[PDB]
Amino acid sequence: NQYYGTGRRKSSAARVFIKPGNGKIVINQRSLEQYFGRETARMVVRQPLELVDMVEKLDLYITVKGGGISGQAGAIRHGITRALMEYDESLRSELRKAGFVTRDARQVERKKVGLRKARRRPQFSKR
Amino acid sequence: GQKVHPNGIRLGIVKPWNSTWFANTKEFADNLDSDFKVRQYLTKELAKASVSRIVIERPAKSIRVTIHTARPGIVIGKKGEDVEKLRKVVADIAGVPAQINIAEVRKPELDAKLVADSITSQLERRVMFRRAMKRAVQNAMRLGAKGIKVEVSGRLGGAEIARTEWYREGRVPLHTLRADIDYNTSEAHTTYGVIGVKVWIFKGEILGGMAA
Amino acid sequence: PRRRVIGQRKILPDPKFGSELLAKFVNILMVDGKKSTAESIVYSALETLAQRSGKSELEAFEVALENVRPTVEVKSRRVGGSTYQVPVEVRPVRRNALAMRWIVEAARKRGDKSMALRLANELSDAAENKGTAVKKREDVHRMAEANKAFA
Amino acid sequence: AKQSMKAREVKRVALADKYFAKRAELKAIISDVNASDEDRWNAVLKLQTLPRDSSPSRQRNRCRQTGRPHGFLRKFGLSRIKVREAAMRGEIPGLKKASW
Amino acid sequence: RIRIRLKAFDHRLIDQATAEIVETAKRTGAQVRGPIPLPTRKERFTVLISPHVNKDARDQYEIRTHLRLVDIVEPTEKTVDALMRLDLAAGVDVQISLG
Amino acid sequence: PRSLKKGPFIDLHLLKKVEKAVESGDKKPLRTWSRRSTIFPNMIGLTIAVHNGRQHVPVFVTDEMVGHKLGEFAPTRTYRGHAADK
RNA sequence: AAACGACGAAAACUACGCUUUAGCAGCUUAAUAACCUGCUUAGAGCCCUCUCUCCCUAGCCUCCGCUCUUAGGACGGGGAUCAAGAGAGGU
RNA sequence: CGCGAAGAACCUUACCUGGUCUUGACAUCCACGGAAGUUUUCAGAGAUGAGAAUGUGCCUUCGGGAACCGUGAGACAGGUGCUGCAUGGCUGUCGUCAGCUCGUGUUGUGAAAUGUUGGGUUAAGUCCCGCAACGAGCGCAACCCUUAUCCUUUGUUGCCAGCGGUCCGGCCGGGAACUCAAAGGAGACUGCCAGUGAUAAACUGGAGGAAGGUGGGGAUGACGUCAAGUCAUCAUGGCCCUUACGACCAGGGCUACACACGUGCUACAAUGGCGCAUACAAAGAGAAGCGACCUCGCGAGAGCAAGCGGACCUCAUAAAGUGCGUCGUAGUCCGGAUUGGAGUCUGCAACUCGACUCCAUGAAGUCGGAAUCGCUAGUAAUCGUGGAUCAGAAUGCCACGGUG
Repeated sequence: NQYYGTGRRKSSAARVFIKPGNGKIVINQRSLEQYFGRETARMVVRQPLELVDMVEKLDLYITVKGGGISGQAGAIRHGITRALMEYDESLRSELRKAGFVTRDARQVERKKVGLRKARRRPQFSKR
Repeated sequence: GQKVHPNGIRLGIVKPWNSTWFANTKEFADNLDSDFKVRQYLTKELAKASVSRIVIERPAKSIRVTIHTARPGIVIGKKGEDVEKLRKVVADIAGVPAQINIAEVRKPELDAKLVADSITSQLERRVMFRRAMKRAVQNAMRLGAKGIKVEVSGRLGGAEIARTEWYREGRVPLHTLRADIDYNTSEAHTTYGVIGVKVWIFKGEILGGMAA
Repeated sequence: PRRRVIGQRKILPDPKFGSELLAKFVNILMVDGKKSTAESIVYSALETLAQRSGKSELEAFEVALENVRPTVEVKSRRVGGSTYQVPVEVRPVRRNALAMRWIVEAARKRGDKSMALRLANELSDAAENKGTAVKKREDVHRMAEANKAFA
Repeated sequence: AKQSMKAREVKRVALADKYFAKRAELKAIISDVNASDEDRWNAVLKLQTLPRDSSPSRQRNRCRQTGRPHGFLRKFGLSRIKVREAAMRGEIPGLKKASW
Repeated sequence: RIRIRLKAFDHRLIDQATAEIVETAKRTGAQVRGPIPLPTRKERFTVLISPHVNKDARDQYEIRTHLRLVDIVEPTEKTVDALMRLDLAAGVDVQISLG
Repeated sequence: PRSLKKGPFIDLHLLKKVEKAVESGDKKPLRTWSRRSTIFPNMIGLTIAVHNGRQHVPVFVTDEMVGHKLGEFAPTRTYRGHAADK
């Protein structure tokens, strides 16, 4: 009956459950050493926990899908932020100050017609 | 190019389609080929009759073309014989049996296709384009249309250099997508080339979108 | 640029240490959006030169960077072939960025064993005021007094 | 397009459909590796015996209404200009301006 | 055992179709699992509307197809009589799967 | 190149000309518009007036050429000189 | 080089056509008017058509294809035609 | 100037060299003889010249009709022949700049002016104030499409909070909270709190919110200018030929010997290629089409093929990265351009003229002169994939994403 919070960054969905169990982390039937590649993702998926004292206070059974490594990290961060906010109702101010509640709405821009990229245009003919 | 066609910019919002059916592109090409054939046959046949529009539905192993016209009596005929006469040809062209519906259009001078029609006939019978367009726009304004815009281009009055004249009354909000901007085209084949005619008729602001 | 006075976008929190200046330095160093390789190289050079110097890592980086952070540069707001050059004192916001840009430009100038070793020498000698970035800074500073008729 | 060009399409498609029965059952012998070279060579020479435009590869895709080689859509069966005209006039069901 | 799939160009003509089929199934039978939607498909087309040399005048056209599925509610013989009725309004493709 | 499954490709009318040339009496060159027909040892010695676009050019067939198309020994466009070689 | 534009004072597609009133609207200092009008309410005299009001018959089918077949139906064929009339429409 | 051409071996294809036709390849009017049609022999590069075994199809009073061909013409058919300086339609540019006009009134005899200027303000003729101006239309915005949060309706092919077993696999019983599916709503509206300003408009900061001044993108492109581009998508007025500018076929050319220009790609190397493990996406396609698995293959692939009109099955272990060695600034384990040998797939047929695969060969280059191009945030760069026409043919085009 434990509640949880959901988080998305660009195109990835991560939902993380909160239980009283102290510091049992497994990210979609994996661990941080499994879903790794750079310390930045590991640091950013623990910032709400590393905020005051929640580093080893409640377990994290999240499973995340979609997006890339940074997208999954951001989704997990937003999910744990929302879960902590719903669990405590007093860490919301600290999370807003740290900029974790505000979900990053930025996504990839569409490719325009006539342009080689979203905004990059073909080189002008030397004129 | 300056203006996009005002129908296919609001077909998904306020305007209805002229062809309602489904395909999985196994038969989509032949379905539109059949629709094009029946539309051109109907246009070539009902020349004297003022046909407003042609909507086509294609249910399973059958079709239903609901012609909308201003004067349905000519197409109907005595005891409804002409429709039966011209139904078999459509049925055999489309393969599946047909069931032609005919709908009378109230206010025949307020339809875009109807107002774009017979001005080409006036030009063919040598009626001055300026007075013809003025009469058309004033009649449309009198009948109840909130805005009318008529453009005529190409070899006007049998001159040496073609131009583009236009008249406008009321308001014609071409940019908004919440109004009836019924628009149709027509061409006249005169003795010195071809004359293009365009008509925009704004009737009202349809609040709520599709399905009233 | 004309009517809008922009603010500033927040930088990465620098998970290893927490230095926004270090985050700016690694963002300048990285190219083609390949953060992982650039961060690994800068961390390796980070460790090598810190253990070569002996002092604290960041406490030595700051003193090596403040020793080639320029003070006054030369610009030219003239149109046409003829140009007049005016000295402008750099603000602290742009000072660190220009110093880091000079450091990373001078880094890719030695044929060492690896990019980390290329970074390490020219990063460590900045504390002792040697290398290429300091060499170009001590001439940029002279450019200001070369012709200071208009300022 | 040209009247002769349009007639070429139907003349090619008719002979391709008529000879489709022979073409497949004749290339089957060639495709079958478990066969003698004496019959493989006979099949190869017999395929060049029928008229040339008798294959689906020897026909183009001119639009039905007008006729245009360059520019075509298989799903709609017409060239780009005719497809655009039909879409703007509403002859193509469920076709509007894409904007995502 | 039996399922009905509905393909539509627009959701307006398919929501009413689903309502009609579920009310017919409620009249003849009960225990409906509700019409379940499926991921719609969006086929795109790029048409250069210029009839001559201009590779800057492009139009983006889209065909949307929405899928609805209705499963068994009560497998009997009377419940098939009211579902094998005449086809609905043109524009909705109905596929009947049995097994 | 062509797959070895189908083997060499020659024209149907070409085989009759080749057979008539060897059996019997070859004095006039074999006139063929076909250039995609592979060369065979039966044609060795015989003259082939291969069409290239303007007029048939004579080619004398030897044992060296066997696995090459007959149209290889037939230039498509005449080259004299790019710098106005008069 | 060149490029002007004056008359449905040829109401000209013919809705059966022609009437009064009922109110909106342009006309205006202001309330009528001529109407510029698209409808709404009323009567049809009438050029027109259809079911008709004649008689006979019970002609009546509909589920299971067809066979006397049941509750019930708004259900039902032939023939020359009208005096006036009960309703629908206008090729 | 990677333009029409979203993809030329014959097809497309018009041009050329060769051959044929004169009511024609493609219609209507016709007089006949046979329904057609199905295999086929030769000449021939084919176009078409002959020759056969044949079919003796369904229709009333039967001088018949569908319908099919052959002969003879006549109007006619035909043109990608020209005239975009006759045009219709469509499109590019200024420019998604913000202006362009009208009704009434007023001012000046009159061309004309006010309105539209002036003050703040803005993304803006957006608003306010003042003023012979008062209002309106085309216009800047909004309504339209996508996405950013939440609620509800309905859970298979989509998910596993809780339980049971296990072949430890969502496996299926089961569970309809969730990730998600696609419908309707709530939601951001300068709304509020202070300061500023002319007691306004409006601006600056912030308590709240996923969001702050248009939240982020797309569609929407006025009056008009450029005799702007298309009479070769199509239509159209004259002009031009009807034994030829028209009609059919075979082979070549659009892809070409001394060059210049334009738009892209590979790169230059130790940020790197190399050998072996290993994760992270989305959007689309599939019926003579996508094509699982097994086996031969160093390889493109080949026999076998199940499933799939597709949330089920495929295309299709995404790359960058990440782990470990290896290469030490080198004619380099760098670049794969050229060239020789032999093949694999699709196509009557790749010599002119596709691509993939092996072996070897290893051009330059070693950061580029004047002068220049795009981009202000998930944007520039860097990596991979899908899709359009398509028998095959992208380093192009059109979109998803990873990192950034």
